[PDB]
Amino acid sequence: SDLIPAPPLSKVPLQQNFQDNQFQGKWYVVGLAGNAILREDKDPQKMYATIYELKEDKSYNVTSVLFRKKKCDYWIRTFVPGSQPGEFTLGNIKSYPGLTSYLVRVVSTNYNQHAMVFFKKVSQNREYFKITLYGRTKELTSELKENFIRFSKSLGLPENHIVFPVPIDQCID
Ligand SMILES: O=C(NCCCN(CCCCN(CCCNC(=O)c1cccc(=O)n1O)C(=O)c1cccc(=O)n1O)C(=O)c1cccc(=O)n1O)c1cccc(=O)n1O
Ligand SMILES: [Cf+3]
Ligand SMILES: [Cl-]
Repeated sequence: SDLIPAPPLSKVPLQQNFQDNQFQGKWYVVGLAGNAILREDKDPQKMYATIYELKEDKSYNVTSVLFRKKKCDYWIRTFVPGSQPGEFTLGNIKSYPGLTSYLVRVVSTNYNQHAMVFFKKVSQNREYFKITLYGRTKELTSELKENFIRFSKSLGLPENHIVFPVPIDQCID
C-alpha cells in the first residue's frame, strides 16, 4: 500500500484551555477524513457515536457505538492525558496487536455543539491519521462542514478522502 503522509503536528491546532469535564458525553461522528478513509459511493459509511466518560483519575473511558451486521457493537477504549490539556494517548497500548503509537488531539470545540479531533497512529509500521468532526446532534451547518473540509485539505487530504457518514436511528440514539 501507499499513503498520504501524516502532517507535522505543528499544523494541527490544540484547543486552548481544554475543559475535560465539558467535553464528556455523547458525540456523533458527522464528518470523517483521513489517509485511510475513502468514499465508497455504492456502500456509504453509516454514522456512529462516541461517548466520553471522565474518570476519577482524569482519563476518558471512550465507547463507540456502531450499527454493524444488524446489531449494535461497542468498542471501548481508554484515552490517557498526554503532554498538554486536550491531548491523549491510548491506554493499555500493548494489548492492541501491531500497534506502536497512538495520539489524540482536540483541535477545537465549543463543547455543547461541535468538535474537531485529530488522531494519529502507527500500526504495523504504517502511519495513519484522521480528523473527526463531532456534533452533539446528527446535523451540522454547511459552514462547519466546509470549515472541516478546509482544515482537512490543509493537512494534505483531497476531497475523496473526506466522508460525511449518513444519519441513522438504530443503536446510536
Ligand atoms: O485510519 C483511521 N481510520 C479510518 C479507518 C477505520 N477502519 C474502517 C472502519 C472500521 C470500523 N471501526 C472500528 C471499530 C472497532 N475498532 C477496531 O477494530 C480497532 C482495532 C485496533 C486498533 C484500534 O484502534 N481499533 O479501533 C470504526 O468505524 C471506528 C469507530 C470508532 C472509532 C474508531 O477508531 N473506529 O475505527 C478500519 O478498520 C481501518 C482500516 C485500515 C486501516 C486502519 O487504520 N483502520 O483503522 C485512523 C487513523 C488514526 C487513528 C485512528 O484511530 N484511526 O481509526
Ligand atoms: Cf481506529
Ligand atoms: Cl471516534
